[PDB]
Amino acid sequence: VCNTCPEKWINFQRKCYYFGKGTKQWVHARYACDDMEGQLVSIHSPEEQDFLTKHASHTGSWIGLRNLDLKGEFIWVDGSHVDYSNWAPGEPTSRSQGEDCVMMRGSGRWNDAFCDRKLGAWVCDRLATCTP
Ligand SMILES: [Ca+2]
Repeated sequence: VCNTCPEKWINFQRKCYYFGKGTKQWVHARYACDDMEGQLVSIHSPEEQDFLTKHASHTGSWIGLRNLDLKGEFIWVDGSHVDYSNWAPGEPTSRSQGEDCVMMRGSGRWNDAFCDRKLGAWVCDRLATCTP
């Protein structure tokens, strides 16, 4: 039974989530999550997405999706590929033009963006720990 989360993190299913605040570009958020022993959030189901939207900032948040090698394939920071997606209409933009980072809007839907864009929120996740 794995639902144990650290103080300030919120459990959903087998993961823990931290809804961060404070102005950060994508890689800044990446390291903020890393320094908290987590990583920018990966999303693999509509149930997970719905949970995130419920707790997420109205003004948009960095998540852990990025065009890894700059060549057009978006990969989650945890290493996994996209199965579930929640792209906003028309996203991602059908051009390789250096908008390699993904944010989640107030609606929960995703759009690509310049990685140096400063957003006011960012979400981390980590595995919940378990009772023996
Ligand atoms: Ca776009």
